[PDB]
Amino acid sequence: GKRQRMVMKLESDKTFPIMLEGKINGYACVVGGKLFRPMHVEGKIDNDVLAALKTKKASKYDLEYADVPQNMRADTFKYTHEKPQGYYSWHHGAVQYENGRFTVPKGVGAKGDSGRPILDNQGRVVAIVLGGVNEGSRTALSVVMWNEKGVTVKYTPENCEQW
Amino acid sequence: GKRQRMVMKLESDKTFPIMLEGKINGYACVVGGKLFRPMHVEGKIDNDVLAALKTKKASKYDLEYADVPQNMRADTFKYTHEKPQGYYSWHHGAVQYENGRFTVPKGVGAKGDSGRPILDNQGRVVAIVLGGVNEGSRTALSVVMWNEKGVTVKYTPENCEQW
Amino acid sequence: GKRQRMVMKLESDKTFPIMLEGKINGYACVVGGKLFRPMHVEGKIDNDVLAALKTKKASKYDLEYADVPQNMRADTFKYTHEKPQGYYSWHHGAVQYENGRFTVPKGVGAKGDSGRPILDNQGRVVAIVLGGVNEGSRTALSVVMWNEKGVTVKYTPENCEQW
Amino acid sequence: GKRQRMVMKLESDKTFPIMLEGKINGYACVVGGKLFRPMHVEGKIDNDVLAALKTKKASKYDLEYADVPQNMRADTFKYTHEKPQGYYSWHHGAVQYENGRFTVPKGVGAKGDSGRPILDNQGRVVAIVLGGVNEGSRTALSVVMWNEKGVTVKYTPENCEQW
Repeated sequence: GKRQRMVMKLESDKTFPIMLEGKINGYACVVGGKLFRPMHVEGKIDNDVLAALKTKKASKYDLEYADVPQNMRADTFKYTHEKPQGYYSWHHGAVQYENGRFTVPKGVGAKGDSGRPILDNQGRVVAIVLGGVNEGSRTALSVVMWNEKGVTVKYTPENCEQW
Repeated sequence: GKRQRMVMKLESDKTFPIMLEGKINGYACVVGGKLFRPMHVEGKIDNDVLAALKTKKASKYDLEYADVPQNMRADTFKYTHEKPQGYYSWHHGAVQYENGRFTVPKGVGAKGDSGRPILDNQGRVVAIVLGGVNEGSRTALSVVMWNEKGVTVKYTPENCEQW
Repeated sequence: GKRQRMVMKLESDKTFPIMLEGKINGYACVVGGKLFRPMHVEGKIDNDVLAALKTKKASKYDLEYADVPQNMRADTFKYTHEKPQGYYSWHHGAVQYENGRFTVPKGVGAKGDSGRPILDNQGRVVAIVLGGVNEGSRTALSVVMWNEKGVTVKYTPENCEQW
Repeated sequence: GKRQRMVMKLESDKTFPIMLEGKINGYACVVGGKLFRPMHVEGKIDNDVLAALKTKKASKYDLEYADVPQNMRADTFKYTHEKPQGYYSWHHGAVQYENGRFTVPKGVGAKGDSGRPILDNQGRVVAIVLGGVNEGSRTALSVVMWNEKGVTVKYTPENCEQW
């Protein structure tokens, strides 16, 4: 109920969709002065400022990143590495964090909702949704996250389908 | 209030947008049996009749022009050269004509609203908006117009940005 | 009235419009387990299932035509060889059938009107509209249809327009 | 629900389940004075007299025909060849017969319900269900039946699964 409204209030201005002949196939992320955007989502950036840049690539970690200018670094997402197990907020409701794995209940999940960040009860991004795999009743996510040392860890289960 | 409604009633059928993969970047003008369309706005004409033609180019004046057929010349805009100083109607409200210069108050003006004609209190096109430059609080326009002799004069201030 | 509403209920499920860049150019019909598409209409079928299927062409009868997948075979239209004189249904009102000629009262029928299946007093397709000509105060059509033997028959009046 | 009562009250005397380890795999049908049993169903006949027989094989039509003793020739299904279009009465409700094909609405039809007869509004067997394939919202059936000449005909749709 109110969780989706809080997601729409937090991700209103900072989330920009990716257009491809009128089709919405992905979402970029503006956090820490960086613009995260995946490889398989191909299209034009809806924002005029973020589209006229050059994104350095990382095909192993499946991420394109760039440098957000200084006049927009204050209006970004927050990020942290301290995460316990339990529940977190996602755009379609809740997501479970168990044994270092993000799980989403079924019914939701198609092609197009790639790049949506995972939020917490405070308002900090803990993961970035990149892919998903159907596991019985409860699907698992293939995402990226950080740690205490500062190494971007990409978690990928078996036989995932890119969204 | 009612000025925008009069602009929408006058520019309903005669104004056709320019599409580029679903994005509206410019507007052509059908006046005097001629189809005015700028250089920097690139895309396909939404009208089926106006798209299957050949437009003669003028890069110095920044105008492509063509010949509207006789079955559509009655449903065009009006044009004149007699203009006093003061106020005129524009799609986002009012525009000031002072010292032979068109000025628009700030807050409005982005990439995409190029080619909108400037109307008067009677319903005649006096100028065609091509570009704009931010001057203090009140922006100036880089437009084209006519005169009593019949020479198309292009007015361009310093350091303009094309829209 | 009443006749057009059940036709809208049928066309919402099985008649699929094509996707030109901003508009609709034609309508793919799914009848008997064989997808039909007119040739002069160019674009993309709205379903991603019906888009990937490669079509065979029949230039004498102006129709691309491929085979529909096995799940979709029950959810197709039905076709009838026997048509008596009188009144049949169509998306734009009613259509007269007289001396083997599907004719329509004028004012309707233009570009983007192609592949619309002419239904009957039961809900079965008897013809597929490909265009027509204005025969005075009442326009006739250029349809393909079927006969008792199982032979696709195309009728076309003089100087028809590919709608 | 009234037709299903008729089917159950006619199957209570003349239909025998083929049990393997107690689990139902198929149904022997005693129609017209001759025992019928499909090939791929494994198990034994529930009736003790019918289980001690020498069923002659017929591997093409997926049937194992036998003969009925003379004291049991009156306790058989009656049958016919006459089959106009419309509805017939299966074990789970109704079954549509259109264009020479028996179709059931989906969901029902799994491993075990094979060999069940299809009845008419008089109480005569017109088909014996062997298998079928799910064509989306409706399941076509692979049955054997008869004709006016007195010839056993098997119909088989594409990619049918043996039930």
